[PDB]
Amino acid sequence: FNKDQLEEFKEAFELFDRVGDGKILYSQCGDVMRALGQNPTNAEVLKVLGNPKSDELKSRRVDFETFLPMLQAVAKYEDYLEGFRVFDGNGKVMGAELRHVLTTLGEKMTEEEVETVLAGHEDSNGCINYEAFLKHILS
Amino acid sequence: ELYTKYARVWIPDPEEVWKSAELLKDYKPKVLQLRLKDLEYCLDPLPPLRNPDILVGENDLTALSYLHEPAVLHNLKVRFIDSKLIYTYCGIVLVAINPYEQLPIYGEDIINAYSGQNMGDMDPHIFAVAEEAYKQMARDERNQSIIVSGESGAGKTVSAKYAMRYFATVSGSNVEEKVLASNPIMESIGNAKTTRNDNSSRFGKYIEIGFDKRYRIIGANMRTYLLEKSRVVFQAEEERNYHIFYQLCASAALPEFKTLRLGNANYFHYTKQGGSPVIDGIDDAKEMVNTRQACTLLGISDSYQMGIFRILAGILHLGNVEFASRDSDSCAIPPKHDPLTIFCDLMGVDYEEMAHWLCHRKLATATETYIKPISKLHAINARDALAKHIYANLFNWIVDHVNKALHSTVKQHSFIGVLDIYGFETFEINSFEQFCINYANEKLQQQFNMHVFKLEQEEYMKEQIPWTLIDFYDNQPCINLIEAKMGVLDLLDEECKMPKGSDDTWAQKLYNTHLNKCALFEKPRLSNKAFIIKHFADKVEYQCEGFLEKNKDTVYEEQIKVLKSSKKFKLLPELFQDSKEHKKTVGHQFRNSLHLLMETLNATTPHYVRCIKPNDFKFPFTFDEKRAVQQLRACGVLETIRISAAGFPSRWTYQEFFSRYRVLMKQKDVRKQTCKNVLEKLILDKDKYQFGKTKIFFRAGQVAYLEKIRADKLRAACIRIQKTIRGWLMRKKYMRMRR
Amino acid sequence: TTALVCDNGSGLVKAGFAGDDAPRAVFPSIVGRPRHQGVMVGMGQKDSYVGDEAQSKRGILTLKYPIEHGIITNWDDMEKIWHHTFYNELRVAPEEHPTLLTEAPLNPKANREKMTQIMFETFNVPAMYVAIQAVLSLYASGRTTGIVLDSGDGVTHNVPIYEGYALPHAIMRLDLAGRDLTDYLMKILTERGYSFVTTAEREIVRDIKEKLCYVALDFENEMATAASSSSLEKSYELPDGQVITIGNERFRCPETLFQPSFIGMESAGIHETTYNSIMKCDIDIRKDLYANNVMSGGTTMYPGIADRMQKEITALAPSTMKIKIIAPPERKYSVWIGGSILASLSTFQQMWITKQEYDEAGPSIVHRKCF
Amino acid sequence: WXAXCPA
Ligand SMILES: Nc1ncnc2c1ncn2[C@@H]1O[C@H](COP(=O)(O)OP(=O)(O)O)[C@@H](O)[C@H]1O
Ligand SMILES: Nc1ncnc2c1ncn2[C@@H]1O[C@H](COP(=O)(O)OP(=O)(O)O)[C@@H](O)[C@H]1O
Ligand SMILES: [Mg+2]
Ligand SMILES: [Mg+2]
Repeated sequence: FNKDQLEEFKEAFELFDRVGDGKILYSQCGDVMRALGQNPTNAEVLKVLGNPKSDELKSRRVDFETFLPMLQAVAKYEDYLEGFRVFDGNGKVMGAELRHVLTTLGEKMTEEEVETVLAGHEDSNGCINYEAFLKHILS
Repeated sequence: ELYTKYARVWIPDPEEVWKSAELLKDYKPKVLQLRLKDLEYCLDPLPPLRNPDILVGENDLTALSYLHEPAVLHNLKVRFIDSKLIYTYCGIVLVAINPYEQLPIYGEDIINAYSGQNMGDMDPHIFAVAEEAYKQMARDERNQSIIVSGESGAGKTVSAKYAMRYFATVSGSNVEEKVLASNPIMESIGNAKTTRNDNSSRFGKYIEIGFDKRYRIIGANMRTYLLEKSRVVFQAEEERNYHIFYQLCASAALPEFKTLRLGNANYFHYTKQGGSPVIDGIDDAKEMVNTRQACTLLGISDSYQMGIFRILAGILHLGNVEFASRDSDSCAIPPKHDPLTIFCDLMGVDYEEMAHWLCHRKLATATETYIKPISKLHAINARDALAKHIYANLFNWIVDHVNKALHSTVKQHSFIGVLDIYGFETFEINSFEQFCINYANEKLQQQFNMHVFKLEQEEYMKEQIPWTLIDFYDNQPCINLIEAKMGVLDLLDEECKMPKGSDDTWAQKLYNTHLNKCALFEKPRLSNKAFIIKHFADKVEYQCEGFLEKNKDTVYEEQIKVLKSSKKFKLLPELFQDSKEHKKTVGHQFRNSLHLLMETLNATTPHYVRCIKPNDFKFPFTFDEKRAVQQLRACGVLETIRISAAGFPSRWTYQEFFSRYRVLMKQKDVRKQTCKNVLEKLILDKDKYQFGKTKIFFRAGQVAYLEKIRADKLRAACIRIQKTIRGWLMRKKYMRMRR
Repeated sequence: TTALVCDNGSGLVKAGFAGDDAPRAVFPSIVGRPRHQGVMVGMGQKDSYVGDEAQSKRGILTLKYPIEHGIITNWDDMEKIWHHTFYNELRVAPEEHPTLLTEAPLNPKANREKMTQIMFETFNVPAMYVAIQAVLSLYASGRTTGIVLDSGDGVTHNVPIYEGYALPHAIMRLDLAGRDLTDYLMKILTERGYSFVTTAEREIVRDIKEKLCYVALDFENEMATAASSSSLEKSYELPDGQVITIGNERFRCPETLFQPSFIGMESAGIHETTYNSIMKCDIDIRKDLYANNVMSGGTTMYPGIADRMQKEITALAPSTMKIKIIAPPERKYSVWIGGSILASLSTFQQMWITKQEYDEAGPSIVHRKCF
Repeated sequence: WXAXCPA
């Protein structure tokens, strides 16, 4: 990161500080990384966080200077499309099935997150054009 | 190979035959860290391995990726306990577990739904195999048979009954209800109580349903085989002779019987001996009113029925006869004697004639006729053998007249046969009665193995694969141990001839002939008196102490001619009317009955049903591992899975294979042409997999390997999708904090 | 298939199938030839008669026995008897059925060799065996342990068997026999002025012996009493209706079994050979040989021979040891019945001497395998 | 026999 990048990232980090101490929580670190363009796994997020325990993940606060090496560490299409084509073969995906897999497999999310991401992308049959949904969610 | 962390394993355990385990840290090449609630676990010069959970609960036990006793046991357990599905398949062989409380499942709509369509398509059921018999009969014009086998109380008779209800409802033309109404008679004459349950059936019963050329049901014919009649004279502790004797004794207070002067059940030597005059579930006096109804409704006249009961009481009173010995050489009946007096007055025959002929035997050559005294021992043998002969001829006569009541004089294009027979058995004392049952199941499972082998050889012709991958276990070396000219049944029947014969000497004659001359015959380590036979199911140990006294039958012809001489009532000559046969011991009459039964089944292509009893205590609708493993081994299902595991147990249609694996494999390949590469891509060699014409054949484990790599890949896909949608959703949370 | 069992006494053939209860054929083992001029041209003619033919026609015939003292003395007569046995009497082809044959314990080996050779060469029976009669009587009587006294038309012999072991040094043979009771009986009937001087006539003597003989429970008493006054004297009908009357004498023939001094035989009577047989036996077994005395063979059939034996051997035994005698009423057959049992035992199927094994081995095999 | 007796 260059000085301009470091300034923009520090400013963004301070925007996420809801306590005024110039810090975010560990549990917000992932949210900040994603807001800054990273897509780390929970395992990767905990790793750059130092695999924190629940208590420090929810209440221990770190400033930008400690986050920055972690952001760097996290930073360092056709597969994504085939991954979506897994759930297809008419180029569609059931809304119910995508909802089920996102709320029941992997690092399970809440129904509201899935409803939020899925809103407006399924048609009358209840089919999602996944190439378009993928381009939309990657923008 | 594969044992890795978060894999699952089955561990052996004393309490329940296998327990679920999780593998906590990966294996590396003698000791494992497992979780169950933590134990380390150990290996000796590897543990069984567990099918992916979506296959568990699958419909046919052959389908499973890993085939072994834990998996079969679990797949039965969950399917019975949680899903309440009793019927299950292994290969062609249905498996049935008695729900032991009734269910909707047998209703007429299910009969209709099973009619007319492949049994592989529909869920497994007894109707499914019945329908396949009904189809194959018309498809081939070869008679079809069904074989139903298990422990006593496993549900053989009720499975037969539902096969009957299926035939009745499909064809629709009465024979059905007469067939059902025969059962109380055949129980009462033919069922018994044993140390492990009441209402064991000690004979093997075959119903022939015959058909019009258009396969409408004309009529029904009954046969019986392998009856066991030592039980009439001889009973072990807490056993009973056939129920009819107790029902009769219970009658005695009632005026019609009264002239028979029956005692209480303890009084007579035959009912006395087992020590269980009362039985906990049945009001025994009440039961026969059902027997006598069944006789009436099945065309046995009141004229005959009292003749039957007069013959049975005749047998009991005969049995109570008591012999005073004179000498080593000779014995006599005391000068006036009550249990022979009443016996003769029931039968009519002159007391002074029987008192002579019971005690002495005639022997003559045309110049010279001689009368010998015989010892008290041979006199007791003769008396008991006469009782067993009367009883066997009564049984045959009742079966004949039931047949006359079922038959119609209408002409038969083919038949389906439904057969109920005691299953292979082991108890922790075994004696000649049980040795016979085990030998009969040797023959039936010879037929079973030879048939299933032949059908896999035919399927590998139908879809082309070399024969060599098939080879099969055969039990002919054991039948040659039981039945050939120096087999156990032959050395046994020999000593019945021998001048002095005893278990101490018969055991020795076995050991001398067999003990180092075979690998299936072995001596139990701590006893001369017992011997062990390695049947297909198990090693079984038998005690010689029973055999020679149970083995022995000779009826002296005089005592029959003296009974035939009766004019008092006409049934008694009628039994005998219809020699070399009288000499034949029980072992020989059994061998020749089983040779008849096999002559009857070898005519026919069998189907199979197996019934297993969940638990000893008759608890409803619950399951105990420790019986079930033994039952499933005694059915040979476990050698069926072990052989199939040696082979290519899992069959896949190319279409379902495409459906499941397309999510794994790439659009670049487009459906056998896809598999041609993709299967070598994923699996090292054709030795793992055959391509048949319309099917694919896997060595067992490989399908689990497929499922594992598929699930790992799909988890990777879903994880990346979630993380991608989280990234932009978090950019939305950023835009909300800006707002 | 089922073996044949065929027993040659001197005095009868007894034949039938293995596992049959009693022999299917019995007939005197006697061959007759016509001696007189045949007058009637176009009447039947035969070179020989066998069995119940020679019985039915005896007056016209020289009757001769092929067997003398369990030795087959000329072979064409014997061959003709066996031929009549298998084909005419039993109607069985021998080629289909194996055969079991019977012999006295000490007679010459040449008897066994010829008896084998004729069976394989002439009839081609599938398999053959030969058995010592005293062994068979134990099978017949349901015992493993006993001393058997067995006495036929031509031979009397003792064989002690303890618990399935025969004991060959023990074994004794006498030639007092039914034929040589009869040959005495004629000579003493001459004392009453009857004479029976041809073999056809001699059989009448044998019918006398069978019907009217009996054994003196003690001999000097009745020899005094009947000579003093005779109630006992009893009278018999010859075939032409002559009545002939026999007194004290009818016991005097059975007594020859107990006193061969009458005939001039060296030996002691059967009781003293029975005792000397047990005395040859080891003292450990003797207690059980004394109890299981088995009487066997038709010469034992004379009424009272059982009790005369039980009495007279008791005098020789020590009082502490006790004597029991077993004479079942069928005992004449018993040597055949024991063969019926033996031939049917499944273990026996190894025992047999087989057409292949003979064809390789030579007829000497019967000594080696059979015993 | 052959010696001590006639048969
Ligand atoms: N399919 C079934 N549905 C309901 N009850 C059953 C079933 N099978 C068995 N039973 C119960 O178990 C009992 C024992 O089986 P049954 O066939 O009568 O004895 P066996 O198998 O020795 O002939 C039956 O009488 C019935 O009470
Ligand atoms: N009922 C009888 N009473 C006395 N002597 C008999 C009787 N039957 C046969 N005999 C005699 O015994 C001899 C036949 O006995 P048997 O046992 O047939 O001899 P073998 O066994 O050698 O043929 C003949 O001498 C005959 O006279
Ligand atoms: Mg039943
Ligand atoms: Mg004899």
